[PDB]
Amino acid sequence: ILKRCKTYDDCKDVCKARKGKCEFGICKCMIK
Amino acid sequence: IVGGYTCGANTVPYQVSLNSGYHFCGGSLINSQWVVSAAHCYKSGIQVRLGEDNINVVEGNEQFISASKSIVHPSYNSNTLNNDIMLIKLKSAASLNSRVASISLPTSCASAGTQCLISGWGNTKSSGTSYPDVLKCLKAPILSDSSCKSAYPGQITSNMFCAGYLEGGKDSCQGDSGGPVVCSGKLQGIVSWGSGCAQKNKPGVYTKVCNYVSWIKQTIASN
Ligand SMILES: [Ca+2]
Repeated sequence: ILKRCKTYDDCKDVCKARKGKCEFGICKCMIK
Repeated sequence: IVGGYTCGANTVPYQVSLNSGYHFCGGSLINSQWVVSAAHCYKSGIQVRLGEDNINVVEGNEQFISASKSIVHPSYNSNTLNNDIMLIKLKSAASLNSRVASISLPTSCASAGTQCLISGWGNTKSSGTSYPDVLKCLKAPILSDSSCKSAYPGQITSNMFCAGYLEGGKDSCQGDSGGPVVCSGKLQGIVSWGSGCAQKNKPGVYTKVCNYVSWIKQTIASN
């Protein structure tokens, strides 16, 4: 998936409980 | 898509863009009223954009149709990514033509070694983030389950397959999720997940559509 973020908390909607990071402006929790 | 090529306008007429204010996932048109995508692409208020090439410019073949229903597989697991499939019903039927057309569902599963076409508007960089304007395409083979499980120990279910290149450099990426993997004219995969993009020994993982043909048919009927 493409979801922009500034911090990983911004990724909660798309990443749910998955571990990951906000990097290069986007959510990185393996899903595309 | 990393390491791919420009498809050419409307040469993948079943490819759709899912838009919730911006492009976030792909999908595949399977009939005039229904789109297959990934369960993790679910959001409320999805607008399906058909007939797109340049997703930033109005070129004259677009149909923008909101989802009336987004039916995630009831057994989708957002932790394991098992059953990562969703059906979107369009609020109204799309007009089918040369540039907006459906893709056939498989009657049997594909085999390792078969070449497939993967497409999308996702990131084109293995390091960093780009956003292409026009649709990108990649030819990639289905990989053995053994190499898939070696690349992703403990993570590959019967509803997933790997496709791509263990050497790296060619893969689907963020923004491609939900889009098509088409092999011998059949929608065999949905872009799902991977460890980064185009990394050595981390090929893309795809939802195995052939395991869901019955569910797709019953969901269309139920809605
Ligand atoms: Ca356009």
